[PDB]
Amino acid sequence: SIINPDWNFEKMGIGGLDKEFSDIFRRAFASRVFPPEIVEQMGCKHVKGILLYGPPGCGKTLLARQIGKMLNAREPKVVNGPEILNKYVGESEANIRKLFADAEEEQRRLGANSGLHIIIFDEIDAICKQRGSMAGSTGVHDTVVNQLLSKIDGVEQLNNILVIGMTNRPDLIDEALLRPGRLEVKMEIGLPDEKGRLQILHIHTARMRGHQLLSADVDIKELAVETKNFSGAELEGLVRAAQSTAMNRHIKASTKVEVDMEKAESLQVTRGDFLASLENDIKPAFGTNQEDYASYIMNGIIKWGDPVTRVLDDGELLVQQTKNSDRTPLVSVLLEGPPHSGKTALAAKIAEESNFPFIKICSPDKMIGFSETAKCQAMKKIFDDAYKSQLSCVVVDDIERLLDYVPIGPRFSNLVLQALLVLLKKAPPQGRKLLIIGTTSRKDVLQEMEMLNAFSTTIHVPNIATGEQLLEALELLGNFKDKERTTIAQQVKGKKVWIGIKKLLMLIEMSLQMDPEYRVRKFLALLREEGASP
Amino acid sequence: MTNRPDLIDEALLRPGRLEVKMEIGLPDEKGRLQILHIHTARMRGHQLLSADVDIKELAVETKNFSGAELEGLVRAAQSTAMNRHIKASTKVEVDMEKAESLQVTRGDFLASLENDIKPAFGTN
Amino acid sequence: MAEDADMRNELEEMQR
Ligand SMILES: Nc1ncnc2c1ncn2[C@@H]1O[C@H](COP(=O)(O)OP(=O)(O)OP(=O)(O)O)[C@@H](O)[C@H]1O
Ligand SMILES: Nc1ncnc2c1ncn2[C@@H]1O[C@H](COP(=O)(O)OP(=O)(O)OP(=O)(O)O)[C@@H](O)[C@H]1O
Repeated sequence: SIINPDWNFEKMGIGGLDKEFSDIFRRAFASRVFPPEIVEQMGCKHVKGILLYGPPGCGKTLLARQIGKMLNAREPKVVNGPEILNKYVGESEANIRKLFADAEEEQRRLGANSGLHIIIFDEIDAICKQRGSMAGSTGVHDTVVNQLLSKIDGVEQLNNILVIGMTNRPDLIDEALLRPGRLEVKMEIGLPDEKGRLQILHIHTARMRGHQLLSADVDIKELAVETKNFSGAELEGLVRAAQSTAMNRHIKASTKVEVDMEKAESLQVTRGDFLASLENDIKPAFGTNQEDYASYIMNGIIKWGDPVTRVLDDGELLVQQTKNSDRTPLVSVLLEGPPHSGKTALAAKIAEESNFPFIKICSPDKMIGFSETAKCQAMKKIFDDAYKSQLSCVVVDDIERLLDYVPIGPRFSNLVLQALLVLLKKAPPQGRKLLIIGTTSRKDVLQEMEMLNAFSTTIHVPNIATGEQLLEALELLGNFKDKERTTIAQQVKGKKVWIGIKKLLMLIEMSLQMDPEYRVRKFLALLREEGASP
Repeated sequence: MTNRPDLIDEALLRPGRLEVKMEIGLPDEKGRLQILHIHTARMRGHQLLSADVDIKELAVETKNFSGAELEGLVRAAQSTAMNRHIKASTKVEVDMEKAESLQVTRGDFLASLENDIKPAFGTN
Repeated sequence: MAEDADMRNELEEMQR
């Protein structure tokens, strides 16, 4: 038959591309399988083209060669890149027509009941580019494109040829060729998902399990969980790196290379190798989309008082409301407090606790030296990306630093303010939900600009006020002993205090530099001299 | 080999084509000491190096240097010693009777380090 | 307006 008798889906070793292969089989091979009588009754024509594209290392070449193997017909012809160009005039067309001459001859000799011929073009963009938009040094490229267009669909009709083309930049291809009759079906290959990442990891480990060379402590599901945004090539590279790390432990190089050969017949791969490789060898080519929450939360969170729990509960309530509402697709909230209170860390924690698919943080740390237009463009891009997902959450921190505010005159950038005021009231497309969390340290200034009314609610973040809270914080950090704690309490318990947690940490670190007989005193002075505040 | 890694096409850097990516940077003090020892083996073997030269002092002093700069320093030090047995006043003449017993001293290294070689990195 | 810079050229050989 036209299909190899032994062919089956499982044998080609493809990963998680179930839908795409099914679509190809539906839209490309349905007609050739039905009996000639009914297809003749419909009198419909047959597809002749396919255009695969996507990011590098997804499986395009693998899919093409597997399709070639699946079909029982003449050995596929392969055009390896720009091998068809020649210096002599008129010889490129000679090759481009020699490719199709055999199929033309067979179709002439047998007619409608002839076999099928398959031709594979690799790096099509190298050959075929827009005729008008091209170098003027030589018209060779235009003649080549015209010859290909004439041969594929000319006055003479040929109907027993299938052409496969793979590329990476589909835009450059000429429009005249991507029309029905030449290449109508156009797929897009993308990064796999967790299930695809599990299937891919399974396809390679098979032999090691078969020969009992893999330790039982390895959990493939966990590995698939950690490896986010990876591709098939990167997964295979990770496997190879773990294998090499395991193998390296039986060679004594660096003076002269030797192998044990008697302690080297009991080799096995543990989970430690995979963990080591995942941090040293392989990094995802596609930049990790997960935010680096460690940078924003550098010392965790400690429950030194009720306000922390109150703020977290309010954030959870807001998240629930935005998740389970339909009359109000857009919600906003503002966190305000005195400096050195830990607003950014709390906002980051609130964002993390939610499980929304899309989460991003916009900070001025990246916009150094930028003009007042670059900032607007960056914010627009971030919000455009957020609009795509069904549920989105965005965090804007250090608003006053984002407007370039200075109290002398005063001065600020108007364009950014207007853009923000417009983006705080633009609802997303139908059937989508968005949440915005803003952070600031000067509420009166925002009140003056008349943007405090643009938000929906406000949350207050206080700083340490009573000596008991200070003692609790010291206990949680545990940087002083009981004697020193009693000494400090004897003084602090009498009155009240006013200090932020970050400044408290800085003061502790500065104090610990003195000799043991002085540290406590060094601490007290620093609290007394700087502690003058309401 | 390249000096501008970020200008290369990404499709060429995916696993399966060019996997092992390595960065070679400036050495630390131990690396400088090793490099300095490498380039002075022959002179020590042939007794052409004076006994007052301390390698560790040079390694400590030479900060922000690279391998090429260390080799250049050694080469300049070697020439400052060879120049004491030549007369380029009117006709280029060599002694050939004091050339034997040629030795390299610490003063040559010090002089070569203040007027000939200067690093191209950091503050000095 | 700055005049367009210089350009390279490509050559084609013919056989008699
Ligand atoms: N879906 C997959 N299932 C199994 N192995 C895969 C898969 N994707 C990639 N691989 C592995 O990675 C290798 C790279 O895939 P392939 O050569 O098909 O990529 P490509 O998209 O044609 O490449 P490029 O765009 O860089 O030219 C495959 O040979 C196979 O080893
Ligand atoms: N309970 C806590 N709440 C908040 N931050 C805490 C807490 N415990 C420890 N921290 C740490 O305190 C540090 C100070 O937080 P952060 O730098 O976000 O403060 P901030 O108020 O935004 O500062 P700034 O006034 O400089 O804008 C952070 O590293 C955070 O990890």
